[PDB]
Amino acid sequence: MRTYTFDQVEKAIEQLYPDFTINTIEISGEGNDCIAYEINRDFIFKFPKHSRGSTNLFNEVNILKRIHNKLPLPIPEVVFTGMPSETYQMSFAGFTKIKGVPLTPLLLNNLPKQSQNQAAKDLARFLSELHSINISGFKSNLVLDFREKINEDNKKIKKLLSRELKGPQMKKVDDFYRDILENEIYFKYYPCLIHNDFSSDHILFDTEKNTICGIIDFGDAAISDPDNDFISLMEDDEEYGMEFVSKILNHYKHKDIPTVLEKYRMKEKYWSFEKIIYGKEYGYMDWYEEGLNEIRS
Ligand SMILES: OCc1c[nH]c2ncccc12
Repeated sequence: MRTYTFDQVEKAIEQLYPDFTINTIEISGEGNDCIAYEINRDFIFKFPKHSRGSTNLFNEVNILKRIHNKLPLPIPEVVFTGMPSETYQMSFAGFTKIKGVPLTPLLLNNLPKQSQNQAAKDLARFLSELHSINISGFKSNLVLDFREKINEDNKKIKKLLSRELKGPQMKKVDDFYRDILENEIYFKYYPCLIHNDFSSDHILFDTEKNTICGIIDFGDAAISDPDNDFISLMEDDEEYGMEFVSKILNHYKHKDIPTVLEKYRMKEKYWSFEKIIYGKEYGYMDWYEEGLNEIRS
């Protein structure tokens, strides 16, 4: 992990933008890839914390320019970009701030029932449109192969868990990667452009109008299975949960909800392995062990 001071952020922007003057800056938020800074109250700059984040910033920037003005909800416009530096593909990026507040589960369920059905229509229409974006022009770079991803993870996990479990416990992991690979329900879909982190914190809301007013955070945007954008909403408590997602699925006119449920089920179990992989990637030894712990069951 790398760090920035406010002055490092200022002078990093002024190098590439010698006329742009910063009057106010504060930290808007921080996630696993970038720290967000709010500058002159109308712009959000992400600065990457590591080479992986930088590449997700590169891809976000690429995807937003490319889908500019084609979706039925507002999204960030890229107004500033940095450049490669050492082991970062994109040193930073600055987007217009979309106004509003996260559409939390609490905020959503505190809403009159008609505003809830509204919001669920606005989400299906957004996804209906995001998922019918023609992808012929995207580099195959950006097309997530789920087969390869699984085999990539499997080898990393085989390497990692050889130091952490014996024969019997390891068989359970062996069995789980074999079952997934040999079930075509995970690989036989119609790829499209997906947001790929579509959850309550990236759905902005306007309490004065009481309607969704923005989608943010496309850093994970890629070509892939569109069901992923429903699965990321379904977790109860942490997310909207089944009933609300089901309304979205029906405004979208999904013809196979049971298969959405079956990919949520698989993605729920799989989460243990991501925590192990990313836990030992960054240095997050509190999730390496929480991943490790669930797996011994
Ligand atoms: O993901 C960064 C970002 C770009 N535009 C935004 N608008 C509001 C809140 C966050 C953002």
